[PDB]
Amino acid sequence: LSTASVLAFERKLDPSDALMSAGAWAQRDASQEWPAVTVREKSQTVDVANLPSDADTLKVRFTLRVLGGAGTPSACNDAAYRDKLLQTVATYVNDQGFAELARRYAHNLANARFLWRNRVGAEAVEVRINHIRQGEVARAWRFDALAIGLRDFKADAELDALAELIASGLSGSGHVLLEVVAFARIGDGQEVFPSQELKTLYSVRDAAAIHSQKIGNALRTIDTWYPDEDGLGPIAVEPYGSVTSQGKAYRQPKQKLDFYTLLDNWVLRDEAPAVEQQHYVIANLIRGGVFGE
Amino acid sequence: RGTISNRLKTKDRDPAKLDASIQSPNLQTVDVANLPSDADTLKVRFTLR
Amino acid sequence: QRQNVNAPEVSRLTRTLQRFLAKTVHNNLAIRQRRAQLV
Amino acid sequence: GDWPAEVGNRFANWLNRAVSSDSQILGSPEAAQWSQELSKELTMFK
RNA sequence: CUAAGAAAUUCACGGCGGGCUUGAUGUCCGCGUCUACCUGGUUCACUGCCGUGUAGGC
Repeated sequence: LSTASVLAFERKLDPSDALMSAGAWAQRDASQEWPAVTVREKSQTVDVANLPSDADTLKVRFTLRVLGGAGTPSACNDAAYRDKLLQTVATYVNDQGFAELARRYAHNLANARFLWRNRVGAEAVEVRINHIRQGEVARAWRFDALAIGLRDFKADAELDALAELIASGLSGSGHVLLEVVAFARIGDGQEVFPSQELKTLYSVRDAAAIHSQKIGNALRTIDTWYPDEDGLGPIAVEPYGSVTSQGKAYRQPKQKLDFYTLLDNWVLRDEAPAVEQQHYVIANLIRGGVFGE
Repeated sequence: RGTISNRLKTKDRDPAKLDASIQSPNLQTVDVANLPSDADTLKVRFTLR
Repeated sequence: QRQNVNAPEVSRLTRTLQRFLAKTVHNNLAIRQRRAQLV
Repeated sequence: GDWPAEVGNRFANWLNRAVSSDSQILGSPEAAQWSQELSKELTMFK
């Protein structure tokens, strides 16, 4: 009949803080003892994180758990709204499962978009994704991140295999944890761009790193179904789909394509189109958030 | 630094500012706890009398 | 006073609230802070 | 429970008709917001 | 066009003297606070063939 006063969706596709470490190209195989890059200060005064002078390659590394059961909220206030939401996500996956969203997540893990600023000036990027079964490597991938585009979604055998593995983890048929390690050729003594704190760069234990929410924002840029002119490309799935650095807000609620109007039409009165906005609202609840009255 | 992703308390006409604008970020400070990068299991220890 | 028979800061708050939401300077957090303060 | 929501409603209606600048209309959602604000601070007594 | 119309109160002082409030006490029992986030639109920088000579150089 109505929406609950409190509604909480927990995070799926759980990332970690991407630890960064310098190294040389063609040494990506035995890249375990690689020294982590640290933040220095210079001339009011600012922070800067470069590489060591004998290293032409950055390597970031983070572990991504995927959870599954994304349509089950962690908090509600009425049982009827949770039953209706579970029925809508259940008939979503019974019409078509996680085949488009898992393919786009495998794309955003294939092209190293979690390299936020380090990707745009990189000569060659290689992403290695290891599916850690018990404590060892079960299936290992080796993706050309620059050959796979940022705004076009290709078709490939290995990428559809990664899409099927992320789909199996997202449906709940298996536990999926992926060690994702990206080698980016940037140059000798070039500058890396970790996440900046409240200019102070973020670090954990004498090691510059990217935040977990920045990596979670980067692999979430899959939204291509919105009334923009063609040329923007994929944006991240936020409700009232915003780019606060650009100062614009696509799917503003005067147009009826935001997350909340599509949710309260797709659940409370059974109204959404065939493929596009259902994928948008399901990816938005895959992200998680706080909704309600 | 998040985005304003919540229910808006009123429509486009708003004389007295209740909700934030969507074309504007929001800054928060949160507490987080992670394992170290070389430690992959959590140990929870408690006594029970 | 008799035994037989005989016989404004709220307005300041309302006036400064009206004069505050009359004008706008960039419409940021401090405006909503002062509005919550006055209410 | 008859008093607090109605007292917050009529207080916010008083504040609606009292505070109306050159931005002329104030409106009903602001009335509900100030109504529930005073209603929480009145049901806080017990 | 006023119960109108007018009016110097003025001076000084010793409040002193003393004192047991006493005992005693059982606050005592519970608890899920959750949920998601890009600090980025910016570091006007070491020099030097320089011209310190307000334009001049990677």
